[PDB]
Amino acid sequence: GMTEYKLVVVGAGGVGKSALTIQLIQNHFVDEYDPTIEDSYRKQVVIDGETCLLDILDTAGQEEYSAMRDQYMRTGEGFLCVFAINNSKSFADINLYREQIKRVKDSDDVPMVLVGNKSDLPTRTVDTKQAHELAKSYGIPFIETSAKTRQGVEDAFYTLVREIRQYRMK
Amino acid sequence: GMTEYKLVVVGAGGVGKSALTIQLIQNHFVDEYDPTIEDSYRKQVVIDGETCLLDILDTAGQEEYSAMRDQYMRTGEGFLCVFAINNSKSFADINLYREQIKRVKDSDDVPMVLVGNKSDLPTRTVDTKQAHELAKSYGIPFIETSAKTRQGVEDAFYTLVREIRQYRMKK
Ligand SMILES: Nc1nc2c(ncn2[C@@H]2O[C@H](COP(=O)(O)OP(=O)(O)O)[C@@H](O)[C@H]2O)c(=O)[nH]1
Ligand SMILES: Nc1nc2c(ncn2[C@@H]2O[C@H](COP(=O)(O)OP(=O)(O)O)[C@@H](O)[C@H]2O)c(=O)[nH]1
Ligand SMILES: [Mg+2]
Ligand SMILES: [Mg+2]
Ligand SMILES: [Mg+2]
Repeated sequence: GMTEYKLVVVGAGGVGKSALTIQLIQNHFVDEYDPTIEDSYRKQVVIDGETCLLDILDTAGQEEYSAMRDQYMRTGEGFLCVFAINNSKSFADINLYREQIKRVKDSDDVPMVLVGNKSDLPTRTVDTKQAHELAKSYGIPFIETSAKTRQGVEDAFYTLVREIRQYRMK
Repeated sequence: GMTEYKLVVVGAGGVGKSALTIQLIQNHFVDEYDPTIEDSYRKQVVIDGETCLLDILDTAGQEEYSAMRDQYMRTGEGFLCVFAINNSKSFADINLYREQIKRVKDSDDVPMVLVGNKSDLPTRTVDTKQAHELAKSYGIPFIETSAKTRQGVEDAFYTLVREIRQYRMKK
């Protein structure tokens, strides 16, 4: 068969979790997408010559209980912590999502990537230096993305897979 | 005699560790204070009817080794983990400081309080809900402070003393 990589996309509402996931899977930018819908996506891809399966959960952060969500949070191999560069509250939210991940995984060290989405916008409230500093303090990579222009979308998910690969080394 | 509560004030540079400590000890707000200076302060206070002595170290987070810092870190009874409400990087820094305290104390459970300083400022990057959520996940109290207005200053140090008191109660 093929190696599976279970990825979970987390972050504040409206950062672009769905738009980044739909861009990667379906090669389309959603101008509007139901903020309450939480779906899983499977995509066969080639990363550094490895034919592999991506099993991605696009979380919605809803109160409603979900057996599938519980599974992905506990068995998730890598997490994409997404914030919007024009939403300071979402950047501050990252540390909560990291604490939530640490809780659901029962681990201080989880493969994860910091994603600074909406890089296409000319007005920023979170600069690249602030974002790099946060990622450096966690010891994780930082990828600037735009679901609209496709900039860094593939890079964000592939770098996360590369982070999981690093943990699988011994 | 007077019981001695050894407190250590930690957090990112520029959050207001020195300004909170100088406000509590000297009743003055510093607009600027040497970021490299690390000093200890002793103050006699009455907390819930207990006349006691506060032995506070205002850390500077310098790489330079300090014998005094090492002793306050290892023997410190309670820690004030300070962030600035207009500095998101400092809020994210809290987990590193909490991990540093855990390492030097060689304990998963250390009395500590989360301090959200600069409450006087009208522009925030870290809201009260986010701060309460972080403190809830650690299981420690959260106190909003302002070294400028004196709001929550006494409350932050007194709550920390109350946290040490809780740990000193028979299991
Ligand atoms: N300009 C811009 N808008 C984006 C980008 N990503 C998402 N959006 C928009 O932001 C809104 C929220 O996106 P959505 O994917 O639903 O966010 P979610 O709640 O995190 O899943 C939508 O109107 C998207 O079209 C981006 O990179 N640039
Ligand atoms: N507005 C405001 N400024 C503060 C407050 N506390 C500290 N500052 C300012 O923040 C800067 C850094 O404070 P300082 O105590 O030196 O930070 P430290 O490096 O953590 O010790 C100085 O300009 C202080 O006057 C506060 O409560 N409100
Ligand atoms: Mg969504
Ligand atoms: Mg899209
Ligand atoms: Mg200082």
